[PDB]
Amino acid sequence: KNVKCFNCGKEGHTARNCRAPRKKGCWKCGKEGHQMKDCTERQAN
DNA sequence: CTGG
Ligand SMILES: [Zn+2]
Ligand SMILES: [Zn+2]
Repeated sequence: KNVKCFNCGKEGHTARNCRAPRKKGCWKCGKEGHQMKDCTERQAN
């Protein structure tokens, strides 16, 4: 879809789809033990 | 925009 992947960089898909290795922690937030949104990725408030 |  002409989108660069969060942790792989290659386009035509998204992080999870990319064959390359996945990020251990949250992509947007970094932390570990959850998805991307669940963690303080963007001031949950 | 896209999400594990
Ligand atoms: Zn990728
Ligand atoms: Zn996080």
